[PDB]
Amino acid sequence: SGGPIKIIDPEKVSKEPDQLIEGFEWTTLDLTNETELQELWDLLTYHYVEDDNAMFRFRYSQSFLHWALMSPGWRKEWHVGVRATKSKKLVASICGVPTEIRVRDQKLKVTEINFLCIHKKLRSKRLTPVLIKEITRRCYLNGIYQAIYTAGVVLPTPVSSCRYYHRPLDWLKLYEVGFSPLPHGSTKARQITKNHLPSTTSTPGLRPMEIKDIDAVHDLLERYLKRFDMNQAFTKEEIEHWLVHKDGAGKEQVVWSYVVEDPETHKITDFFSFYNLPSTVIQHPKHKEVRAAYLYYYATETAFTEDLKALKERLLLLMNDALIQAKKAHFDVFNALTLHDNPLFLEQLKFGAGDGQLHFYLYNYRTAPIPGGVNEKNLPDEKKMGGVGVVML
Repeated sequence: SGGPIKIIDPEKVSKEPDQLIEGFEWTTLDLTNETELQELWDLLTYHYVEDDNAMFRFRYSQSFLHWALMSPGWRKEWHVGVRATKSKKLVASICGVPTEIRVRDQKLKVTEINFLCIHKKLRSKRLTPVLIKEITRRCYLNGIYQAIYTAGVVLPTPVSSCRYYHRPLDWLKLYEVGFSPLPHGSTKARQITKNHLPSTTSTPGLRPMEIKDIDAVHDLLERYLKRFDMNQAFTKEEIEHWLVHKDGAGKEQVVWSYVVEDPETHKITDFFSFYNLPSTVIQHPKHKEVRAAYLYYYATETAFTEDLKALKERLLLLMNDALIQAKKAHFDVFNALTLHDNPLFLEQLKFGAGDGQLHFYLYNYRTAPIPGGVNEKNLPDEKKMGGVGVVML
């Protein structure tokens, strides 16, 4: 089951950060300041993807960054930066939001770390342990003794590893920008036919999530997520932040959520959500961006009957509707990982395997490795689920 690596006494934790390497200094980011938001945005756009031939890169936005970093309980002090002393330019960042997860039946207050970014010029200084140590020192002073973070590379011991999958929605666009390949002997018509979607949804009672649904989604999601070895815990205030889009001036929609109201009993029996994070096409004559949806949290009452056949059929129904709703909202591609129960539907719904991997890390906590939905060949396998029930951004 595991437990903490060290029990920490918050009165013995240093109140001042560690001295940095020669010419650099700590900073606290004020992301309500658009100039500082711009600094982080610029650092992330050019330095957050670890590989240097990436001819794609994520396009962040004020709405996305506010959604990711300003969740209930957020503090400026957990938006940490490093600046070069001479120029004051921002050269590294690590941001955390406080929440709770469960790890093999044990509930833990954590900081979920979501933009650990190091400028290309400082990768040789190996600052990752140094940033993690500093944000967690700040969390230790507030009674949070564990963290969870991710990476696209293997570092000393992921707790789990998941594979990225991609479902084209506008295959032709994806082909034109070099995102999707044309398989040998195939044709545009063949691939367009392959990825065709109905124009209407099939799940009876399906429709968009609303404020009144918060209590019911909270209960259902919590019951579903508790089934996984490592899973996110939600308060009702977190459900509303993370899942309910709020329309407002200067505000762009980041998350889409739908529920299924059973036509007879009128209870919420299913729900799913997805978020927008576009990828910039580094130069192309016709297309600037890939509008990408990422599958987020979902849940279904069918899970609790414990027969895999019925759960597969229900997820095939629900997630094909998720694809239809994304296509209706003009997304080009629908991305998902092998976590949750996703291997039950990825291949059938024509998600193609990606070369990306997401690796999960726990800080100050020891537990047995957790299955990530894939077998030893890195292929989805229903015997390797039940492990990862946290979606990190």
